[PDB]
Amino acid sequence: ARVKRGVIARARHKKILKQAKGYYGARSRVYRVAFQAVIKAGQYAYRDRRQRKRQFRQLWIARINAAARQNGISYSKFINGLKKASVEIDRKILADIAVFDKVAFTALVEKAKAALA
Amino acid sequence: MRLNTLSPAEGSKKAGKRLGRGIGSGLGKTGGRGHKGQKSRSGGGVRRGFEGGQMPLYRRLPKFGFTSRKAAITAEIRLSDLAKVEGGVVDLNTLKAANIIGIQIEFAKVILAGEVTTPVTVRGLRVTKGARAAIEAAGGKIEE
Amino acid sequence: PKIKTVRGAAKRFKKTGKGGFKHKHANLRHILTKKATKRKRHLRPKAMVSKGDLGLVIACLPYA
Amino acid sequence: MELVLKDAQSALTVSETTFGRDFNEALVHQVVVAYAAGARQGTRAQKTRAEVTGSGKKPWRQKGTGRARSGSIKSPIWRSGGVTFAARPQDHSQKVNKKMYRGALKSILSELVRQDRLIVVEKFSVEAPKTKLLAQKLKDMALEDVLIITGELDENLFLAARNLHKVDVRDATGIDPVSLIAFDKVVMTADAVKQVEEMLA
RNA sequence: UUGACUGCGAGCGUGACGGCGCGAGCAGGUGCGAAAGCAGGUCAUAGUGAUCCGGUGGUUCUGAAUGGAAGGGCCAUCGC
RNA sequence: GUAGCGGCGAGCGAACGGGGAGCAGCCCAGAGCCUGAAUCAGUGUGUGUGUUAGUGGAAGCGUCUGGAAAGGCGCGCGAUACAGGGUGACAGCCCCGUACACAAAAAUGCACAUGCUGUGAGCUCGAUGAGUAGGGCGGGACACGUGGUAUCCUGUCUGAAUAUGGGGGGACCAUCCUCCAAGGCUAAAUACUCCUGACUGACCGAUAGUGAACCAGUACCGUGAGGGAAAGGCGAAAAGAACCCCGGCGAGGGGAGUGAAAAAGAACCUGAAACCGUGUACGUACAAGCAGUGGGAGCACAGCUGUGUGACUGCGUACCUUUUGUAUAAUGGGUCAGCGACUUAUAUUCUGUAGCAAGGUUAACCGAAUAGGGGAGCCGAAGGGAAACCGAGUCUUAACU
Ligand SMILES: [K+]
Ligand SMILES: [K+]
Ligand SMILES: [K+]
Ligand SMILES: [K+]
Ligand SMILES: [K+]
Ligand SMILES: [K+]
Ligand SMILES: [K+]
Ligand SMILES: [K+]
Ligand SMILES: [K+]
Ligand SMILES: [K+]
Ligand SMILES: [K+]
Ligand SMILES: [K+]
Ligand SMILES: [K+]
Ligand SMILES: [K+]
Ligand SMILES: [K+]
Ligand SMILES: [K+]
Ligand SMILES: [K+]
Ligand SMILES: [K+]
Ligand SMILES: [Mg+2]
Ligand SMILES: [Mg+2]
Ligand SMILES: [Mg+2]
Ligand SMILES: [Mg+2]
Ligand SMILES: [Mg+2]
Ligand SMILES: [Mg+2]
Ligand SMILES: [Mg+2]
Ligand SMILES: [Mg+2]
Ligand SMILES: [Mg+2]
Ligand SMILES: [Mg+2]
Ligand SMILES: [Mg+2]
Ligand SMILES: [Mg+2]
Ligand SMILES: [Mg+2]
Ligand SMILES: [Mg+2]
Ligand SMILES: [Mg+2]
Ligand SMILES: [Mg+2]
Ligand SMILES: [Mg+2]
Ligand SMILES: [Mg+2]
Ligand SMILES: [Mg+2]
Ligand SMILES: [Mg+2]
Ligand SMILES: [Mg+2]
Ligand SMILES: [Mg+2]
Ligand SMILES: [Mg+2]
Ligand SMILES: [Mg+2]
Ligand SMILES: [Mg+2]
Ligand SMILES: [Mg+2]
Ligand SMILES: [Mg+2]
Ligand SMILES: [Mg+2]
Ligand SMILES: [Mg+2]
Ligand SMILES: [Mg+2]
Ligand SMILES: [Mg+2]
Ligand SMILES: [Mg+2]
Ligand SMILES: [Mg+2]
Ligand SMILES: [Mg+2]
Ligand SMILES: [Mg+2]
Ligand SMILES: [Mg+2]
Ligand SMILES: [Mg+2]
Ligand SMILES: [Mg+2]
Ligand SMILES: [Mg+2]
Repeated sequence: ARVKRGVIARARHKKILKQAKGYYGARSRVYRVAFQAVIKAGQYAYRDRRQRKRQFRQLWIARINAAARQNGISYSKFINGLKKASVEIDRKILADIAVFDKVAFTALVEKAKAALA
Repeated sequence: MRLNTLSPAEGSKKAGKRLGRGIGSGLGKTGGRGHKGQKSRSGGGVRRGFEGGQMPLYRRLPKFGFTSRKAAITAEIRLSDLAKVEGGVVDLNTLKAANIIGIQIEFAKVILAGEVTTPVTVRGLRVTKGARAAIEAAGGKIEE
Repeated sequence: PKIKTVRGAAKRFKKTGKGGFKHKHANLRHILTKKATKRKRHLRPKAMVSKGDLGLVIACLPYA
Repeated sequence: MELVLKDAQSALTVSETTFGRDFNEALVHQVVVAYAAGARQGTRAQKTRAEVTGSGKKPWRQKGTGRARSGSIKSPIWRSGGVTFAARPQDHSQKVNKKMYRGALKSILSELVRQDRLIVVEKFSVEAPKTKLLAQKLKDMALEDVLIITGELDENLFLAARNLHKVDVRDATGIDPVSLIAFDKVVMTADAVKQVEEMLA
């Protein structure tokens, strides 16, 4: 029962090379190189699902800080004020409101200031 | 019941280990041999008894005893075997015919093992004290 | 082919009922005058092979 | 236990141990596999590095050439080299305990009866050794793929069945586990049933 | 004066193992002591070497047709 | 894998006895008798029966698809033949076969029958293997390494008795049992396959399988012995491309034509990958690093989503191996494709599973039998003791609390 490997080996190589589309030079052409590239791409993607949550929160905070300071209060005091006021809106939404509805954002700032006053 | 509806019992057929077929298998690369040394090598491994050069156990202990030739031609008969002979006369030859003792056995002892219900005449064999009691209790007799 | 007994081991070990092995003690061949009688008397009877050693003995005596 | 005849519409008393036992799939499986293993011829080989034709000359010196070290043109690593673990002719036959063989047969026969695949008849014969006759007879009985087990191997019946690929004609002594399962229907003559009983006690 | 005893030993210590160590008490026979008792070497911890082969003495074992014997075993002990 | 042998190490490893296959006994060391008688042999002739060429050998049409039918569908027929091969696709019925039945002028094998020649059986009376057995010395073979070591062989030196005798029974002696050396022949069961025929394969399918599917032990290499490749596939059929055109009366190409198909056109089935191009979209000439990943505009495009691209930006030093530890400036890899490493046999132990169960199971072999026979054996149901031996006990001890 001799088994030839061609058909199965071809399929496996092709699967890796399809995942390496768009990569530079040997990385999209040559199986040895592409296999390493696709593994590394997978490792980064795993890491980056975690980092993505950090990068967005960091962005929301920076934006909230800008808008809060336009309304005469720092991020740190603003968040403290909202907590004392029992407002439970999250940073994603605050950052959204800071950009799109500045009047509503000012209302939140006033709410926060009152809770500190 | 068709040739393509028969199945082995669950657990009866375990797949063998296949070494050196990749990471996922759990037996890839070194194939369960670990790293380097004599035991990792093809044909590697030390002989039976070898303890690294320390005098092996079977050499640091003394030989003892001798082998009896008489023991080889001596057998023991259970009470349970007395019923398996033909005629109800247990002698050396009837025990052989009944495949109880080997062809080259010259001496045989009946021992207290199992039970004897029927009466049997034991002739020519040695019989233990306990076996003598059992045979006589069952109505048998022991001839010397 | 059939496994071969280590013939030297078969002259030193004998299998007992529960499947252990008995052996004779070392240190009673000679230089006996200097040894205490108590020491010698305790070396006379056969002893059982220890747990650590059984594996080795069993390997040597496949037909024991 | 009674087996209803087809032609005579009588009854036939048979052993319940033989024809009425439970189906032991694991047992039957082992015996069927063993039977197929027994059919294997096992005739093949390849050449090891010892058997490939060529000299024992070292292709190039151990050191200095910048090449991987080589010992033999016949190494299994090389094109045209030996097969690492070259096959030899093998015997694939397995032992089947006598009692497991008989146990399997009883399971199979009992299962045929439960599935109404066993048909008992008083007689089964053809006048002349003519395939046409046997073909007609089976068409009358609404049979097609059938194993026919007679007591005495009728030579006429044997010759009439030779060219019918779906039909097989055995004597009671020559029944085998795989055949019993392989065919859609099994027709046994009353005589054969008696013989099979005696054969399986 | 010969307990530097003979047969044993509940139990325990210490070793990977081979081993090494402590031990009341039991049987036999002994010494000392009026007796209770004590004694299986020495205040204790070094003073040593496995197995194989061989030697010497003993032995209610074995003894290659049988009776013996040789040789083997077992117990004691020795040698390089 | 026992008894043994064995730096009692590594290892080596019987026999007795049992079950089977097969079976067969004879002659010379010598004359008489018998007579050419058993018997085989040689050489003829017969009769069967092989082999070496051969002969006959059943039964199908319609319609649909297709380049082509043997395919689909419908309705038939043969089968002691549905093994197999071929035929424009995968055919019981088109062809060659197959089952089955027949066949030899000539040569020849084998088995029987029978002429002839040679052959001496049978009976009687004898005879009964000497530089031999044995021994000393040195070696060797026996499972046995000289050991307490029997038996066998003999290079060397010796040397019996001879049936009232002699050999062997594992030192040796006695007794008993058993056999008769120093002369020879002998079928079968057993071993093997350069070679011939037939058939078979959970054997390979062109880097496999023979080194060799092919004009291969060739080309080629070597003074020589010797070493030793690569290399298969157009199509059903050559119908293998008339003729025209560019070109050097080229190569190569474009038409035409053939064909089901010529991106089947001979560098010919399929026709992957590396590698190299042409075209289109998007990006890219102020920009620093494993080249991705997360975020992300813009542009192009197809139905707000999809697809391609990816300015800018967070994070981010390949893989394997070896190591206390490797981005390591330690190892290995130019890339792709193909191949390339825990197997097989037997024994042994444990686990799972199945059968049977104080039993379980057969080996060789017989059997046409994967059946059935075959229980020779093996393992288990009893141990203790070095052993004799005793035995649910036994050993130790004078004896055990
Ligand atoms: K596993
Ligand atoms: K392992
Ligand atoms: K080749
Ligand atoms: K048939
Ligand atoms: K048709
Ligand atoms: K086709
Ligand atoms: K055909
Ligand atoms: K001589
Ligand atoms: K070659
Ligand atoms: K083509
Ligand atoms: K980036
Ligand atoms: K490496
Ligand atoms: K290193
Ligand atoms: K280096
Ligand atoms: K290769
Ligand atoms: K196993
Ligand atoms: K099992
Ligand atoms: K006891
Ligand atoms: Mg294949
Ligand atoms: Mg692991
Ligand atoms: Mg390694
Ligand atoms: Mg290491
Ligand atoms: Mg290791
Ligand atoms: Mg090696
Ligand atoms: Mg040393
Ligand atoms: Mg027997
Ligand atoms: Mg001693
Ligand atoms: Mg050489
Ligand atoms: Mg090859
Ligand atoms: Mg059988
Ligand atoms: Mg003192
Ligand atoms: Mg004797
Ligand atoms: Mg003798
Ligand atoms: Mg025809
Ligand atoms: Mg075609
Ligand atoms: Mg002689
Ligand atoms: Mg001589
Ligand atoms: Mg001699
Ligand atoms: Mg000599
Ligand atoms: Mg002699
Ligand atoms: Mg190919
Ligand atoms: Mg080839
Ligand atoms: Mg041209
Ligand atoms: Mg077509
Ligand atoms: Mg084709
Ligand atoms: Mg092509
Ligand atoms: Mg391509
Ligand atoms: Mg720029
Ligand atoms: Mg740069
Ligand atoms: Mg970075
Ligand atoms: Mg280092
Ligand atoms: Mg690092
Ligand atoms: Mg560098
Ligand atoms: Mg490096
Ligand atoms: Mg290195
Ligand atoms: Mg390199
Ligand atoms: Mg016993």
